[PDB]
Amino acid sequence: KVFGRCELAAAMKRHGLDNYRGYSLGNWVCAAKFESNFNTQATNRNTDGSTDYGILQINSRWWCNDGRTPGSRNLCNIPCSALLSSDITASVNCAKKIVSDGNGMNAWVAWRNRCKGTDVQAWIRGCRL
Ligand SMILES: CC(=O)N[C@@H]1[C@@H](O)[C@H](O[C@@H]2O[C@H](CO)[C@@H](O[C@@H]3O[C@H](CO)[C@@H](O[C@@H]4O[C@H](CO)[C@@H](O)[C@H](O)[C@H]4NC(C)=O)[C@H](O)[C@H]3NC(C)=O)[C@H](O)[C@H]2NC(C)=O)[C@@H](CO)O[C@H]1O
Ligand SMILES: [Cl-]
Ligand SMILES: [Cl-]
Ligand SMILES: [Cl-]
Ligand SMILES: [Cl-]
Ligand code: NA
Repeated sequence: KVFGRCELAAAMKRHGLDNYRGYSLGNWVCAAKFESNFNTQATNRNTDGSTDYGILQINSRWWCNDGRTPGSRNLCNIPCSALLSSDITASVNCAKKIVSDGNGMNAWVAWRNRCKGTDVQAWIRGCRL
């Protein structure tokens, strides 16, 4: 599924991501935009053999099991394919664990390089919410 911008904002807010660990909703929408272009089916391979999955590009080295990232963790206790669902529940629940693990949203490289410090509230402009 390719979410619309306000559609994703609403879903993220409903699932409790707005101001989760102090990160306002626009931060999360911006992160999803540049991680996946709002596409729940996005996958990308990393150089260490891991893969990033879904709307928030969650990485199999740490967070989910894909069966082909040897020596990795599965800290969200979920198959990585569950992070590709049209329903973002699993991705949000896992993202909450990620952003709580010490580095905040710096876990998302696209957030750090493209969202951090910018006018992220613009990402929810026009949305009812
Ligand atoms: C080439 C490139 O940059 N590719 C990007 C992917 O790397 C990235 O997916 C992210 O992958 C990184 C690197 O593996 C990962 O970051 C690591 O996360 C772990 C777990 O949180 C950190 O370990 C914690 O460190 C803190 C602070 O020291 C400790 O307090 C805590 O105890 C540690 N936790 C554990 C379980 O040991 C690593 O420090 C951290 N490493 C680095 C270098 O930052 C991110 O979590 C991955 N992000 C996501 C969302 O999964 C991917 C993101 O979409 O983007 C690629 O481009
Ligand atoms: Cl957009
Ligand atoms: Cl594995
Ligand atoms: Cl980047
Ligand atoms: Cl915001
Ligand atoms: Na894994």
